[PDB]
Amino acid sequence: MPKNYTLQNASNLGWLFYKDYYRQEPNVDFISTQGKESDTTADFFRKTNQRITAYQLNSESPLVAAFNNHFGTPLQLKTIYPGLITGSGLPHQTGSKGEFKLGFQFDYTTGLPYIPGSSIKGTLRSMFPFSLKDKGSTKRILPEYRKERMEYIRDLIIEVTNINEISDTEIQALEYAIFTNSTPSGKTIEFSLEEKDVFYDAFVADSKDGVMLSDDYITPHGENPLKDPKPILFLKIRPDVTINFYFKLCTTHLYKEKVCSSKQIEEIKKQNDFSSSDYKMITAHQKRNLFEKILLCIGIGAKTNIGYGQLKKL
Amino acid sequence: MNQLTAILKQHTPMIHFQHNESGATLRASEVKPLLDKFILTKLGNGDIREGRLYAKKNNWLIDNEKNYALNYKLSISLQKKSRLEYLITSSTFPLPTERPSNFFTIQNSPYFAQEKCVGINTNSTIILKKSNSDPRKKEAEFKEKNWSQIDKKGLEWQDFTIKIFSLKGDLINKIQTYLPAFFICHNFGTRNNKGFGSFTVEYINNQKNICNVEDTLKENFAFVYKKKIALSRQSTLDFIYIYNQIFSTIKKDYQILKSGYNFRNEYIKSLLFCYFVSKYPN
Amino acid sequence: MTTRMYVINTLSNMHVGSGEVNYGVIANLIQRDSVTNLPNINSSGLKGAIREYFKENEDLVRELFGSAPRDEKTLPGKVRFFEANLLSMPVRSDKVPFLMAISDEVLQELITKMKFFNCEEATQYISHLSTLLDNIKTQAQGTDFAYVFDPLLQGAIIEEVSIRATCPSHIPLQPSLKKLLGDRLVILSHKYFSILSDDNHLPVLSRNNLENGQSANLWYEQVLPRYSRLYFMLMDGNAQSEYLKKFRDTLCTPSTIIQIGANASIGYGYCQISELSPF
Amino acid sequence: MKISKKQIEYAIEALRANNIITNDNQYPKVFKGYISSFGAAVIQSGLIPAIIFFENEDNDANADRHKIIGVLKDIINAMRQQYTVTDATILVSSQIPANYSMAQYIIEHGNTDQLLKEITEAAVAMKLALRMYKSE
Amino acid sequence: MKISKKQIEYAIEALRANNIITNDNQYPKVFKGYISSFGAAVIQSGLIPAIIFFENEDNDANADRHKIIGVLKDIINAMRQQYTVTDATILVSSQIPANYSMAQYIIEHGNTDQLLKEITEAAVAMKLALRMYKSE
RNA sequence: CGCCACUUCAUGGAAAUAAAUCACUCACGAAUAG
Repeated sequence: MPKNYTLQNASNLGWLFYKDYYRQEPNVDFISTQGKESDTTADFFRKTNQRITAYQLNSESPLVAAFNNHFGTPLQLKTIYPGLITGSGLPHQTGSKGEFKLGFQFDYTTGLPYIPGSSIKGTLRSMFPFSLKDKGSTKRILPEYRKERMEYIRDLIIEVTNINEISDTEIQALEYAIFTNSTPSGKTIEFSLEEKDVFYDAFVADSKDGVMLSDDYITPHGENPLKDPKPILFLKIRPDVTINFYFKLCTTHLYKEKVCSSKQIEEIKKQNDFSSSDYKMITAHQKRNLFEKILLCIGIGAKTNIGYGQLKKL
Repeated sequence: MNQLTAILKQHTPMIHFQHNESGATLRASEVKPLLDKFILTKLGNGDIREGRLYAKKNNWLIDNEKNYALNYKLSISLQKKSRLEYLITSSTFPLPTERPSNFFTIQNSPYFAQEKCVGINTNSTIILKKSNSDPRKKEAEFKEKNWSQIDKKGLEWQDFTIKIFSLKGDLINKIQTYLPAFFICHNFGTRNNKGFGSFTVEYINNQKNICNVEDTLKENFAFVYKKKIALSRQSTLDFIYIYNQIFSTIKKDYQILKSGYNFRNEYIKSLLFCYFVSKYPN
Repeated sequence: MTTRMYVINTLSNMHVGSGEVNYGVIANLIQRDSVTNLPNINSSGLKGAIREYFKENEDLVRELFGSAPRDEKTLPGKVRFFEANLLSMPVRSDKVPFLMAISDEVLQELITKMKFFNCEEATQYISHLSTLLDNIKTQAQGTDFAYVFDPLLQGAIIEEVSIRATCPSHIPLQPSLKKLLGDRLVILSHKYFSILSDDNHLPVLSRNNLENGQSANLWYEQVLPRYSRLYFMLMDGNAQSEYLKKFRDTLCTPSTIIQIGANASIGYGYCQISELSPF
Repeated sequence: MKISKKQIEYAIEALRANNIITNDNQYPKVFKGYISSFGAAVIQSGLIPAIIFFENEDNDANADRHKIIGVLKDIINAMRQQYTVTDATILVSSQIPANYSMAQYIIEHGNTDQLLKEITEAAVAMKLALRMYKSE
Repeated sequence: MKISKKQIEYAIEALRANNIITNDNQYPKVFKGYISSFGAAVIQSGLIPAIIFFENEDNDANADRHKIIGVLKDIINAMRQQYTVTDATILVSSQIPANYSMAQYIIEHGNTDQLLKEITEAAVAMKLALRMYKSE
């Protein structure tokens, strides 16, 4: 019900978008071909879309406060205006006019728009060199891919932490420890429970003075420039919206070219043979800085090559 | 380098459908496909297919079999959020007296859509009204909500940023080479062919861009035709007046081309008509 | 001091994957109870997750959970972990974002389990839950029902246009029952709850695998919705009082979050465990 | 959920009847994606939206996309044909009229869970039966 | 389900026959998972869906997953041979034609109890016989 | 200068893929015989 999405007086956004969206009213038709194109159906879907994009989120919202309590301190970023699109491939269309033809990612329980942690993990890993599997259809792309990603991640690591030199093996071990929580060659490392990188679900945290959802058009003009283009309507997260990124990251210890846990690294330090030139460390703060720089560089969501889901610092 | 951070200048206002956001700027949904097409056309030395084979060999394509898309990330962001918002119509009407500073009127323009917002309708942005002293010389009034609910606004912003990201350095070098030509050749917006898309790039990677407009136009277009419009003094005042002259001249000339001009009292025949009735006079 | 009831409050989505090859839409389904077909956490998975949380305390894990798989000696586990049966499931509505959905048969199973296992604070809970059940049955008179206990939540659509809520102004919902079952509580007929909790209505999440920005795989995952409540029974064996007290204090603190199920690295299945509060 | 061999037989017969499997035991490649998309739409959006989307014949798609809805109706009719008198008192055993719109049939009969279960059964059967054939 | 040596020899011959074991006694590593997962698919999904899934040749599998269905058919056919033919015997000692796919045979011949037992035992023999070779 | 609109509203691709398929311990111990 109107603005200020709260746990007390508000309809579930996912329920409105997916379940209540295609509800049958006494005098609304979208089964026959005439009904889908009629202005009665357009008005029905316009009212539904207004209800969807008539909700605000306060900064001190109890939902976001609960998220902060559960998932630790958030990494807050802002939305540029292409908007932000997540879950675009979900099936949501009937062939009608004025309806949202693209899917959207809504949390089931809360209804707040969110980015699943899997999307964050994949986007962050995509700029790491070992995000591509050998397979055999990758063989040609694999050498160049790893090279450019190695250079990019090397400059990022030298930027964010006080390490003046890193190697390809060290980058491999760091990436595998961060994402797979293992070693590049299979076998695992005896990590502590705390020493584990978790990528929670990014959530909408603050729609300052406006709504959080907007409606946008992509109009693919066909390969025949003499035929009529297709207006496609979808739902986007509004620009200048605070998206909270929640992570559970640890400190990574790299001695020589291998990743070490804290228990192993204590004994390695206490050994009579040691080399500060071989012991590298990436603090959880520097890990968060690295992830923030990656997110600023590439962004999150769908249609990111078109620009959707790019961020600045808040 | 893996990033291209270009600063580009706005020459003519852009008609934007999503103007309700203060961050409204150039949409990369228009730039990226057109830029990909332009880049591949330049790669093949005028042929799109040869450029596609070129990008296929150098692994610059997202897909090597289906589409024309190149692998890079396009981002366009506003640096300063102040916008000069224009109303674009087809006829000339009396200007309002009460008027926000951001609001200017390009009345006689090729863009003839949304002509009804300067009517007597209650949904018109500028509601026309009879004058009391003279039962002519219509009066003008401004409705804030109607101007807020307009479908399309003509927007002009200050210098802003277009950011190009890719992990393929050679593609970035060729993008740096061809981006000024791309922006000098293409217009972006609604009715962009008539001039509501004009941009030029000033700084590419914090380096000034000495790109001759005439030479790039000569290269990428079959015919290029210059018209020196008499800039009656000014040139330091009333960019709104400059826009009015420019777009009134464009409407003049393009109405002359494919039609006549049965306006005031001077008649000049349609040159589109005169071409066909002369060549093989049937 | 022997048998205790713990409520699992899930802070995120939970996927306790069953070993199942579904050739329909959902590739990965969640575990369902062998009898009532409701979502549940197998006792083995719950024990493994809780043991993983306490792995640092070697003595506590050895005394309460048993010995490690790779050990010359094997030590029987002392504490007994029972499977976590579903108690409350959030359901999307129109008046409110989500209500806590329980069924009359779920309440009957809870009363039966409390009677059989003799939880610590079971007597008053059994009495009041029973009284609520007879009141609900007296009002329903056989027909399907959706009963809310706030007059503001009247006519609410419980995830389906067919299921509309009505407020019976004769059944009091005690504050402790509200704490146990959820804030915005709706009690449904078994037909309605089974419709809402079946494989066609549980929340599904879409995932794909990209190779250099191009999709290689695509599959759908079934998850138990966020803030869902599940109850499981803990039996103290002949365990030491000190280790048991440490285990209970760590388990029931507000700052303890336990990962149960799959997809730990992407945030699936982070839970808070709360002991049964006195009525 | 376990798909019966009888359901697969009905799916095979319906695929052959609504000219999807050719006389050479081959089918257009796009129908597998059609059926997968229908299943995803049914679980995500609902029965009414998915059936309305895939019942369309003015769709400019690469193939006759309404054929899967026809096959769905044929499978459901065959399923309802073998209903027992014990089932007929609880389930709607009536044969769905051939000319009748499937979405209209669902809407006029409410949104009962019976139709949803039948649709899901028939969709999975269509998926498996298509997997049984070759895709040229 | 005790180890049947004759079925193990049948599995060896069928694995060599359907081009799974190379001339050097090695096989693609993924086939181990195929054999292991076929039994679970049969038990918890049904025999027909599992056979259809593993018989498909339009799959995005790292190897030729359909070879295991051919090996299964060869083991079953070898078991149909050396069946004591008598009036009282339940077992049908009729060999599965090579032109028929395995999914069709169980569809057309609707006595699954024999086929289910034979397929389960043949899969166990498959898994036990695959261990004699190198897992490359 | 006066008047004024009609258009178009999803298609194509990916629909699961690999790893582990049980492991370790106990495989009889005493008593009755000699």
